[PDB]
Amino acid sequence: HPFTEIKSGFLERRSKFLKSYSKGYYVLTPNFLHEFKTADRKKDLVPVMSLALSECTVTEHSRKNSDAKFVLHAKQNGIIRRGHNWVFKADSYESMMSWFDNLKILTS
Amino acid sequence: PFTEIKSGFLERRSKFLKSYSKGYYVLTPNFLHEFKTADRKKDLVPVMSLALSECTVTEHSRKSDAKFVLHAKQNGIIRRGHNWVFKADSYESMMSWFDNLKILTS
Amino acid sequence: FTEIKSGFLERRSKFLKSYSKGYYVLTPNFLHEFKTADRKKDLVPVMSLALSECTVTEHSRKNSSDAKFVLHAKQNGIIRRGHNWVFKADSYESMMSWFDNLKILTS
Amino acid sequence: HPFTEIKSGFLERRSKFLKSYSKGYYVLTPNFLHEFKTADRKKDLVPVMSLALSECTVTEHSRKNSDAKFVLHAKQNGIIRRGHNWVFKADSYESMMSWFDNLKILTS
Ligand SMILES: O=P(O)(O)O[C@H]1[C@H](O)[C@@H](O)[C@H](O)[C@H](O)[C@@H]1O
Ligand SMILES: O=P(O)(O)O[C@H]1[C@H](O)[C@@H](O)[C@H](O)[C@H](O)[C@@H]1O
Ligand SMILES: O=P(O)(O)O[C@H]1[C@H](O)[C@@H](O)[C@H](O)[C@H](O)[C@@H]1O
Repeated sequence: HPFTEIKSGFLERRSKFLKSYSKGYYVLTPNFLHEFKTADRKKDLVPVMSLALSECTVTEHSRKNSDAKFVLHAKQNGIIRRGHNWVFKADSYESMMSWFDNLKILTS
Repeated sequence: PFTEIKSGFLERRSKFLKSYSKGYYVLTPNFLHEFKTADRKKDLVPVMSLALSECTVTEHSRKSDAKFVLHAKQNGIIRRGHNWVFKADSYESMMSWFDNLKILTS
Repeated sequence: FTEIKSGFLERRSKFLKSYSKGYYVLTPNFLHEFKTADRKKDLVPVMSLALSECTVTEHSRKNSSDAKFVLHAKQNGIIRRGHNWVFKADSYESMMSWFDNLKILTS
Repeated sequence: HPFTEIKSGFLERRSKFLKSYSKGYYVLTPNFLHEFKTADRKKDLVPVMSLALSECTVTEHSRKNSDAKFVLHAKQNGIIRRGHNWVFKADSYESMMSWFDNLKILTS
């Protein structure tokens, strides 16, 4: 089961409506940030959602001392309404910055 | 910064309805994605994404002579063991889809 | 081919005070130079400049050549640490496309 | 120092002329298989060579039970002469197959 993954791992996404974080298993490719319900990379291969990097940017992130959050901004209507913003939370500042920087270089 | 192998329109047959429906498909190293349209800037959410690691391509038309079969090895979008039939515009176009899919799903 | 931008740029030599032209391909990781734009037959970069080791500092203001920008080396690679290479595009508008992408990539 | 890495790790490349293996640190992106002298991802960033995937294929590999080798074939003149073949050796069959399958899906 090869896969052109640039980064993978669990992230929590804040829901503005549910007022809580939903954890998923995320996989970054050159085209999409995909969410899967689980990390079973051999069997769980229908994405919950696929966010097109061509129309997303990463804007802000936590300053080191949770300090492990970043914002993904939508430039066009898709999974996210144009102009709207999703907040992600990683395990640590360092992990967050790995996600942030990898996303940044694919969304310039 | 895209990474796509092939893109274009395909018709997918319904086994039960015995009819074809058309979509815009994008083949990447990981998925066969279907979109409603070819507008990569405004049509951003795949109708479905078929994981290649769970599929094989089995047969195709000989020189419509533009069909090929995608077989599901595991449950996903397609039930395990089932088969979806796609139709391109020409034999030559179909063979481009097939030859890439064959390598990707080996 | 996963690329952000491609096109011809002229690179100035500090000491020779002249420009030389190449075909550049900007990816998330590198600014690559090739001799030509033939991506099927010209396969080996003349040089590959790692973006994580660079920053872009200044660029020309619009004339209203206004098409230059500066790439600064933060570490020793193709360019010695602390040194600067100057590139020239065909227009201010083209230059700003290069600069704006580079600014984001090298932040 | 973010980087669009699909896979990275040490490989040994056989030299037909030196009659020996040369070890390098390899990084696979969607565009190239790069070799670096070392794994210092923060400082060693001039590739020793960059092999364009658009004109390479992977042809054969070892059968399990060294059984950790694969062949990279050149379709065009570049680092390798058109029609010529380079042999790589990984640490294990499993590692080799990870390299082989990741290369295969980027070179169809
Ligand atoms: O959206 P909810 O209600 O889940 O709020 C939380 C946050 O979004 C965090 O920044 C934060 O670190 C918190 O733990 C806080 O609970
Ligand atoms: O071409 P050289 O001389 O480098 O020979 C080697 C091999 O090609 C390997 O299969 C093998 O596992 C060996 O290590 C052997 O040295
Ligand atoms: O430039 P060097 O030789 O240091 O190569 C490294 C990389 O540039 C990384 O993407 C990567 O994740 C590596 O760790 C790899 O060592």
